[PDB]
Amino acid sequence: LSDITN
Amino acid sequence: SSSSYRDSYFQYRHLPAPHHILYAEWNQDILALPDEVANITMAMMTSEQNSNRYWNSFHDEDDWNLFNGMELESNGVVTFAGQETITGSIFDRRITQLAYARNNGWHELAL
Amino acid sequence: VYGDRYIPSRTDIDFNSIVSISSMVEYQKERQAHETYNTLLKNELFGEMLSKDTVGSESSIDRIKNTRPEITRPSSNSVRGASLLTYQQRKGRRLSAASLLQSQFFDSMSPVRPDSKQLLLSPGKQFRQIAKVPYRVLDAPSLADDFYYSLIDWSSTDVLAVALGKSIFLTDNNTGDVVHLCDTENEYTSLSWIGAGSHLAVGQANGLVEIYDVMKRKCIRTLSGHIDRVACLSWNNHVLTSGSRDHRILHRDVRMPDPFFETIESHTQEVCGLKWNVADNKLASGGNDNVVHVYEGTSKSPILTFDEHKAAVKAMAWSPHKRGVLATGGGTADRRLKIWNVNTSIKMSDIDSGSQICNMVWSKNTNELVTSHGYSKYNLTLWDCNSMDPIAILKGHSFRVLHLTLSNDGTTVVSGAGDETLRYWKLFDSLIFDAFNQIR
Repeated sequence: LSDITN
Repeated sequence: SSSSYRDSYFQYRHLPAPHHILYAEWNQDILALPDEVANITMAMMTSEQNSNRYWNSFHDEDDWNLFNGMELESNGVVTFAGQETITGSIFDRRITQLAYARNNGWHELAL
Repeated sequence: VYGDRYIPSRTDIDFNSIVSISSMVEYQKERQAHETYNTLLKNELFGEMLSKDTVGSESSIDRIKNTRPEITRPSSNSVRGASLLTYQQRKGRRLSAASLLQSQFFDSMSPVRPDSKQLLLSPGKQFRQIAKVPYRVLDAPSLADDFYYSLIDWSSTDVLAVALGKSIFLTDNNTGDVVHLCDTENEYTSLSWIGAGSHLAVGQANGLVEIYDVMKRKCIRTLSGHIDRVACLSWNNHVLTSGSRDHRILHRDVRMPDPFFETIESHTQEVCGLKWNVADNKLASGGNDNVVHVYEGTSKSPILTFDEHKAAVKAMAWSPHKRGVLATGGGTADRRLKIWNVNTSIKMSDIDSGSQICNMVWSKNTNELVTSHGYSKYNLTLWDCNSMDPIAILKGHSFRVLHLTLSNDGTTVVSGAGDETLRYWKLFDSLIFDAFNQIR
């Protein structure tokens, strides 16, 4: 899905 | 006793000035060998690289171009790098001339 | 035409001028960009003294580079560099010849010195290592995060089998989707494939090793032999190898209908890591006993023993490139990556990794290794066994990383961790045929 949040 | 009566070795009278023994350390100085150790001065693995470059300066343009990326494998198969590849067995005279040809010769696909 | 030694001539360059001349990841690229600009600037701004100096061939750029305080051919080997006084230089000029008018002509179109132009036109080395954040991440919610677990596994058909919770899911790289195989009451711990992806050997949490088909999505058979959970699986083209927490080392010959072939119980504590040697009839085993054993074939006798570990160790396997080289991970209090040699009893390396090690992955065309970590830093460590130096470190997992694997081309690598993330990195990239090509 990517777009991994911190 | 008897010390100075024997003359079977280098003694204090064989050297011209007896007082040179005061220094007596210049004998144990390794003199810098001619070419590669000139690089250690600049640096103050690299010294051997400068030795390679120093002895590599004695090339013609085409000869160096041939030997730019030359790698020789143990079994005799030689790979030549073009700046294609010229992988073939060495000890046949034609392969080196073919590398020379594709190096300095002109090749044009022309559409 | 040759100056005397005792009365040298003075060059225009001054005492402090040499003090000036001799003065010296995207960061490396910027530093290289700054250095060539500085070298070009000091080469162009100076050089009038250097132009008056020199005797033949060579260059002012070479003189500056020689000052102490893909490569093209160096012209000459003189390393004189900057100097206040010159002896050889007595003013003399060569007569103009056709080469000189050729040279002054290619100079007419150049606003800078020809030597500086050659330096700039020379190609800088494009030699960098790119080990950055993953370029692709997919979905895998509810991934197991147990220390004795090894779930993900590469197959030649761009196919990944994952034990997500209590069901086995199938991820196809060529399609990018997820396919469900089956599910059962007890959770899975180890995954494996037999043959060419035809069969999928999976270990459960009770040792009930059941083989499930891939294409037909059915349970091929149901085995036993372990009274505890399986930890990892391996095989060499005819026999599957299973290790479990209850010290069971089970080799299963899938030829006959009852695969169970032999058992080995030579360890002192639980067995957690067990990777069969495909090339040679040897086996590498270990676990939480701080003891690594090497067997020959299916025999129970430990041919080699090494006990340098200090805590729970999960990561141990053979390296495909060089035979007999076994890499073993660290522990919670050990954290030592240890590289071993079989048939010679030689310790190749033993280095602190900074965290406990759980899994390893070897490259295909280079000596690059990546190792998983857990319970200490939740990261991944890169390794070079030839020179013993880390290159890059990969982090960013909520739970510990346990599951890793290599791609077909040796470029993509997969990580398994409780964070429900699959991080994909990209680290890498005869006269019989003469008779074939006669007919066209």
